[PDB]
Amino acid sequence: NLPITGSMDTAYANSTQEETFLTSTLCLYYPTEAATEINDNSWKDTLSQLFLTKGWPTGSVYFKEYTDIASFSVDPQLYCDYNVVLMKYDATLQLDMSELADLILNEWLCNPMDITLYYYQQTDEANKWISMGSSCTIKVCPLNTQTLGIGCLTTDTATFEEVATAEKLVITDVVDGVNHKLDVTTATCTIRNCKKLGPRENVAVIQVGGSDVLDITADPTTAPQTERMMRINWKKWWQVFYTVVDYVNQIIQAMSKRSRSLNSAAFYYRI
Amino acid sequence: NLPITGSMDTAYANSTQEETFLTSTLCLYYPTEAATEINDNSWKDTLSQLFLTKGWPTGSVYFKEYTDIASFSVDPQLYCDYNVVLMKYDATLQLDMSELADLILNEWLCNPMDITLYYYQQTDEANKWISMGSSCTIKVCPLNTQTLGIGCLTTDTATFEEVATAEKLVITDVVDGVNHKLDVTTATCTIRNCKKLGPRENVAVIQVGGSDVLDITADPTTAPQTERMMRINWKKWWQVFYTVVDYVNQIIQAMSKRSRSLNSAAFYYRI
Amino acid sequence: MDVLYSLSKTLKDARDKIVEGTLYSNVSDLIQQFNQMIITMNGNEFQTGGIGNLPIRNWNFDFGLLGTTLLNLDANYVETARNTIDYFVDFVDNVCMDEMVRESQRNGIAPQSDSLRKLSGIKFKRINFDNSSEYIENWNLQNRRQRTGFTFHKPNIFPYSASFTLNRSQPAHDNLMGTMWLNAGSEIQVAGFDYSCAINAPANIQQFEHIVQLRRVLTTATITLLPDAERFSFPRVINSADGATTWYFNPVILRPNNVEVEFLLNGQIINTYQARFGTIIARNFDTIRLSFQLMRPPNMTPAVAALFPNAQPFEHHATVGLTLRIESAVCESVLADASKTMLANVTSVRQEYAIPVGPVFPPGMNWTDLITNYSPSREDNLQRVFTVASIRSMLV
Amino acid sequence: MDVLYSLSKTLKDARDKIVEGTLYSNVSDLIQQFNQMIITMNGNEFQTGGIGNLPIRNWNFDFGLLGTTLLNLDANYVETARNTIDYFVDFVDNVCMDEMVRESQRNGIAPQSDSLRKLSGIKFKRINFDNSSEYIENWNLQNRRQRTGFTFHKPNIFPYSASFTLNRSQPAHDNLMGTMWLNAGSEIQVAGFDYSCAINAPANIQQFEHIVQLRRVLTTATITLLPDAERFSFPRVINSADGATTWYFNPVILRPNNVEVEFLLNGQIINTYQARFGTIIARNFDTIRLSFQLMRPPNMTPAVAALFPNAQPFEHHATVGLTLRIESAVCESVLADASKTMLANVTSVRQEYAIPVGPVFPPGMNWTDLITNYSPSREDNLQRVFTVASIRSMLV
Ligand SMILES: *[C@@H]1O[C@H](CO)[C@@H](O)[C@H](O)[C@H]1NC(C)=O
Ligand SMILES: *[C@@H]1O[C@H](CO)[C@@H](O)[C@H](O)[C@H]1NC(C)=O
Ligand SMILES: [Ca+2]
Ligand SMILES: [Ca+2]
Ligand SMILES: [Ca+2]
Ligand SMILES: [Ca+2]
Ligand SMILES: [Ca+2]
Ligand SMILES: [Ca+2]
Ligand SMILES: [Ca+2]
Ligand SMILES: [Ca+2]
Ligand SMILES: [Cl-]
Ligand SMILES: [Cl-]
Ligand SMILES: [Zn+2]
Ligand SMILES: [Zn+2]
Ligand SMILES: [Zn+2]
Repeated sequence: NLPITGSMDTAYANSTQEETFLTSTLCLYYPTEAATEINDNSWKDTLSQLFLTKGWPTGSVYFKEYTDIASFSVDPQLYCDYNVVLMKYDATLQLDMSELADLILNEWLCNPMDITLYYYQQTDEANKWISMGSSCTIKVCPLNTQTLGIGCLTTDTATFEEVATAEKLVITDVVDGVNHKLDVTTATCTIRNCKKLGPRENVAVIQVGGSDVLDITADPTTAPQTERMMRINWKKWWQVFYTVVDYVNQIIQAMSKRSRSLNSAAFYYRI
Repeated sequence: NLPITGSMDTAYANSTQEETFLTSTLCLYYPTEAATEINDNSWKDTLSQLFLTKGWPTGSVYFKEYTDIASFSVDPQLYCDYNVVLMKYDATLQLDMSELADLILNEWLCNPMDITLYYYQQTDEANKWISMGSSCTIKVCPLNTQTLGIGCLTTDTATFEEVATAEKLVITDVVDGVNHKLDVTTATCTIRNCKKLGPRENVAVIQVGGSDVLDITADPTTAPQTERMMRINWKKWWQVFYTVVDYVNQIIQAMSKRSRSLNSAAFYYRI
Repeated sequence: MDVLYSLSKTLKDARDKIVEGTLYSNVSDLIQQFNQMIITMNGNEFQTGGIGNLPIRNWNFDFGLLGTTLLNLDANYVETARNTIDYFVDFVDNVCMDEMVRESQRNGIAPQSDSLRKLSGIKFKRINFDNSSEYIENWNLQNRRQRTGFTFHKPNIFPYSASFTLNRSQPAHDNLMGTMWLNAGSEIQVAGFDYSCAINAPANIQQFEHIVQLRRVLTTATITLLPDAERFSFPRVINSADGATTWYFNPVILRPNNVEVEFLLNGQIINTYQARFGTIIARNFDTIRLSFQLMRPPNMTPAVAALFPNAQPFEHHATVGLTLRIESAVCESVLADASKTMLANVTSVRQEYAIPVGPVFPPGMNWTDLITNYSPSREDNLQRVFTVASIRSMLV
Repeated sequence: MDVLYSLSKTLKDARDKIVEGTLYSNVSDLIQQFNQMIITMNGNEFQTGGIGNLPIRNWNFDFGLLGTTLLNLDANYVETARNTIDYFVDFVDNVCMDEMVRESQRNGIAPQSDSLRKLSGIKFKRINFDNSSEYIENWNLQNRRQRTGFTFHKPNIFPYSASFTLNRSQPAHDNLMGTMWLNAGSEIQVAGFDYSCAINAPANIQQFEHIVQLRRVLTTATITLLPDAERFSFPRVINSADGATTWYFNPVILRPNNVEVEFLLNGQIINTYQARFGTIIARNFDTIRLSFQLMRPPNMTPAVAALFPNAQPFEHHATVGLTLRIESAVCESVLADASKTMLANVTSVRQEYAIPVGPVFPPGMNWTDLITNYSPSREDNLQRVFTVASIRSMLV
């Protein structure tokens, strides 16, 4: 990172939309019920051809399917330079979808949490505990200066304070500056101590139906809707995919390249 | 591609090896027999830890296995920023080794061929016909200026001249400027008209045992033996992998970033 | 130059003082000087023009002297004087125009037109008399190698530059820290912006700095400093540094903290003002250092607390601005300013006659280029042409 | 300068001609000039300043006239003359040193030291006599705005620059095409290299161009042009343009083909030379354009054909050179050159007394920096100091 000095009189460059479409890949994530309702084995090819009419080279648009929000939330792997997630809305899963957004609309620096040997605390507002798995039942027992417990007994997991049960993904926020004993089903869950670094620009979430319920910030005083959180009313999935294809330029405009230097192990779909 | 003007007094920058390892990744390709002889369920983990001792962050080094040279030759996909292919030497498969090395050590620009409809010719020495698949059997009938076969009959494919039989990968080099009728088992193998652009500087091939027999150029008068074509003697695979890990600095030194822009979106790892 | 100025001054005094009914005692010395000018100029041939579209003109001087026996001037005397005055004024105007359109690199201070070079001879020094104007006074001081001085109201010392620097930036341009400025004429508006409002700053303080180097040393400068930069206090879409994209700026203005304006000469602090606004004096300086701070308000009302969240998105971007305006100054070199018209005169004369671009000044006499690369040769040529322009302004 | 030069010339003539036993007829005019100098200088107080470590020196002149009335000069005459000449030579050397170490951004052609400013008065004009040296002759021509000419052997016209341009390149640096050059003093060595040896060129010909823009116009220049550039004909490891990495150069020299040397003035072709080597004449130019070609040999013996394969790897890289040496030339401005000592004298005087860096010259009188930005102010100051140095060298 170095200072960047620019003149306010500099001329605008031509549109780079065509160049980025030519030299980037687009990943579309949709629920399996979308494929069920569409009921066509060539719809991938049709959407690819329509995107080609929009400008994307053949094969640059990758279509990925997930069973549901809960299953998709188990360590989601986003591959393309631009990722669009068509997330179905359910009034009963308002938190879960929000959690999913909070995991894919932001960059996270995570480290392992071996709770059996250590008692953990959250140092600042950015620190959270992200637990992912098939079944994540997390119980919390805040401790005292002698590491014994407040309203809870370290030995008796029954007296612990229940913060999650049977979850595929949960973001846990406890009071900062307090050590907690954690009881999680490590067999079917992995919990990580994570710091949110900032927005993840290459991931957009389009909520299919419902209202604005997403809250990607644990702070109760803020519920900010970034440009990457879209919401469309729907009755047919073909219309949903057609509006995604037609306004692809608008969707990408709301997104930017990731720009983060990572250290993790995830595959990517790049050109 | 703009001219680069430089001064012969510019101070050298420090070593970029550390940051390169922190920001790149290494794909090591080995045969199945390597894992068979090693006979350990976590040799990948210990190799990764040794690489970390050598500098590469955890999850950066990828290990890919192939049955043998012939199977690996069928459309090999190279993912990491740096690729090292451990190719075992078989005295009876010299041409197959040369063909694999030619395919993965060089950059090729390929287009499809319709051998059923149109005749084909090779424009220049950089033009070849690469055919790959489960089984490639290619026969060639050179034509004269009246599109009549020479020593072969266009109608009768038995009179054709056999240049490949049951091959999984073969590079066909016919006389340039002559149109040929091609009989290829298109039901089990695809032939593509390709042009050699230049070297693939991110792929090194380590020939395990044997002598220098690789020939990545169709010219009889050249057997380059570039710096990316190493050869080692072996009795045990663990020693081979230890040599690879210890001298990974030299191996990466012999390789450079790909530097070629691809118009095709494929799957890669990039940190 | 001194001879040309003396010709112009004699002609101006003749126009002003040779009037009907005035006592000859009011003009006796002036009439003597005028007759001396006639005597010196008589029998001399001059040629002006021949450059650009300025026409070639030939000047012959064969004139009779003015009378000296009158008690009060009458109409006949005034008309007789006015014929010669008109011819001489036309000659002086043409000489000034011919000199204003020429330039040299090595010896740009010396006369360029053949007419002025001829007038620089010894025999013409008889015409020389009172040199009282500021520009001719400075010309004579420079020729004697004495200290020179020009007073400028709102000196045009800063070349136009509307730029910015981003000390913290991302491709999406949503968490930006930096400073944007306009330097124009005698005005410097600077504004340091933090999108995060220095929430993550060490002491909840963000330090902003702006160094402006003056191409000439300014002395006895009166400056007005104000704590806001209105130019950068409204929302705007700004191009990127490379021009590839554009970003959004949505200022919310907070008072600047720990304001410190330093006026430096050769890197040494000559003047310093901390948390001082209004009129200040910079006695001698060539560089200005404006260092200010954005301090996060420790206590916020619910609306203010709503403006600035703990993390992104940052929709309201904290901004602290400074405005610096040099109202008057003194410089040893010639500069364009708001009150004078020498730059306008020289540019007008060059434009009207389509003078081809010379090897010294920028095309079209553009001031931003001239002051950006204000080299000693350019200073010499500019002083020469400005003095000629003032001499011409005495008459035309 | 003319008075100082005349003092130095009179002293040098006195030292050379006032010798024991010589006829007075051999020195009569010299004795008259020397007595005129004594009379003019008598009673005048001079001070050479204390700039840097140069000592403050005070000079008083009270000397008797050199005698007449000798048929042949005797030992007493020569002793008295030697005493007076020694004092005068010390004074002149100190004045020259004091002038050599000073500079001004504006009016840098005028005298800077107080002693030379005093010598520029009218009363000392009597000392002035024969001005025959090249530097004083050109000084007088410059004073009168006449054409100036300095003849240089191996003129120091090209600032040091060892650079390269890669027209075709890639991160591996195994297939490169471009040019590398050294421009130093009066020498230009250039070499166009192709790693592919123009295997894929339109006609197996690769065109290389090198443009050297001289910062001063050279006239009547004799230039040796040689086919090969020995500086770029051996294996090298060369840093990348940004310094990130180093690439390998392994030249195999082919003769340059279709050599074309154009000497240009103001973008106009003054001289052209095709396939010409040896001595050539560039009569008036300020730019040099060398256009050469690498032509792939149509016929290659087996050893040659082994070095240039159809495709990569290219282990032997085909290079075509060109050497261009300006043996002598004429320039209207002062320049350093192999034969003269003006730059060396000025630099030595500045270094000896630890003169602080001024606002005109680069630190240490670095010639590369001086001639890279050879501005008119720099030209005036450099001509002044070089003329003073040449005056001093007549005696010291
Ligand atoms: C940009 O667009 C303009 C207008 O169509 C065109 O003339 C120009 O070539 C384009 N490219 C660049 C690099 O300006
Ligand atoms: C480069 O190496 C030098 C010497 O080892 C060291 O002082 C310096 O900090 C390093 N980094 C840079 C950016 O120069
Ligand atoms: Ca959940
Ligand atoms: Ca409890
Ligand atoms: Ca917390
Ligand atoms: Ca919230
Ligand atoms: Ca094969
Ligand atoms: Ca046959
Ligand atoms: Ca062929
Ligand atoms: Ca070969
Ligand atoms: Cl005003
Ligand atoms: Cl020599
Ligand atoms: Zn920017
Ligand atoms: Zn010599
Ligand atoms: Zn390079």
